[PDB]
Amino acid sequence: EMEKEFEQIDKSGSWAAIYQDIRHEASDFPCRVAKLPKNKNRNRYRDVSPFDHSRIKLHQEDNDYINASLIKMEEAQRSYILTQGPLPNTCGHFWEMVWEQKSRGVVMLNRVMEKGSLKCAQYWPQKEEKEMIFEDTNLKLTLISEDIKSAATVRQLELENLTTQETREILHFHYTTWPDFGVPESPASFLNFLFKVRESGSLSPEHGPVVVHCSAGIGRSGTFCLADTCLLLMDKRKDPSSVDIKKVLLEMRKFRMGLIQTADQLRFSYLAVIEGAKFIMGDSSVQDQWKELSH
Ligand SMILES: O=C(O)C(=O)Nc1sc2c(c1C(=O)O)CCNC2
Ligand SMILES: [Cl-]
Ligand SMILES: [Cl-]
Ligand SMILES: [Cl-]
Ligand SMILES: [Cl-]
Repeated sequence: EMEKEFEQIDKSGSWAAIYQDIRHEASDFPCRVAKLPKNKNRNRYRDVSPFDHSRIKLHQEDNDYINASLIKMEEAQRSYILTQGPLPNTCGHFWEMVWEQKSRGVVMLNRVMEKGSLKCAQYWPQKEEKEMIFEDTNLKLTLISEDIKSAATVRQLELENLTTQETREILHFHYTTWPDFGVPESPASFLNFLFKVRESGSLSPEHGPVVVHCSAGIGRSGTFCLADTCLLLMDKRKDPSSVDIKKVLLEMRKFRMGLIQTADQLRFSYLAVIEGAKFIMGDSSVQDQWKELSH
């Protein structure tokens, strides 16, 4: 069981050693496009790059590069796009990717300002009457409505292709209480947010992959996607013991480097899957519990 391995690792203080073993065994694939000098200002961090084989290509012949990776989980049959927090010059690229990939939801796990620094550009409008037009990619973005709660904020956005005048509704899920290089306040808070994303239908295979980002698109984003995939794999087999989290994380790291950035984030993802398992196996009352101590 996950639970017995957790107790063994905790009793033996092995999380830092377990986590380093994952870093050592993780896939190493080339990132030549990301390292091209013409793409230097499209990367937020020089040590965070998408692999060539899984990177999302923009559908422009100018420069198709965005720091974004397609995580295609074959057995779980769920895909995610993990990307960095957009830069002041890549906000148009970001929404171009959302359009071209037909994404229904965007999951944001960071704040714009964290630890006195700007970890993400203000890539969505904060006021209904002040829409954003991204001239380089010819898209218009309008805040439709906003539902703010203690731990998370859900926004409805309208994305319009100004070339064709098509409009789409994008759901923006913003978890606002997850420190950079840290963990959420509780598993219950994290799981309450995750199931809000699930219930929205944004993860449905009828849509394009959900776009998930933090500042770099690996740390908090990797924790979020690992827990969702492990809970989904449990769901398909209705069998918690068939899910090996370390192997799932290593499978995900074939598609983007550095997913989950600290040993405590790995420990928390165990906690989230173990606690979320109670819902997957048929105890739906655990959901209102999460909302009850999500306050
Ligand atoms: O936002 C996250 O959860 C995340 O992965 N952040 C990361 S990963 C990462 C950095 C940061 C950062 O935000 O400073 C700095 C350079 N090395 C890798
Ligand atoms: Cl490389
Ligand atoms: Cl913010
Ligand atoms: Cl700050
Ligand atoms: Cl920025």
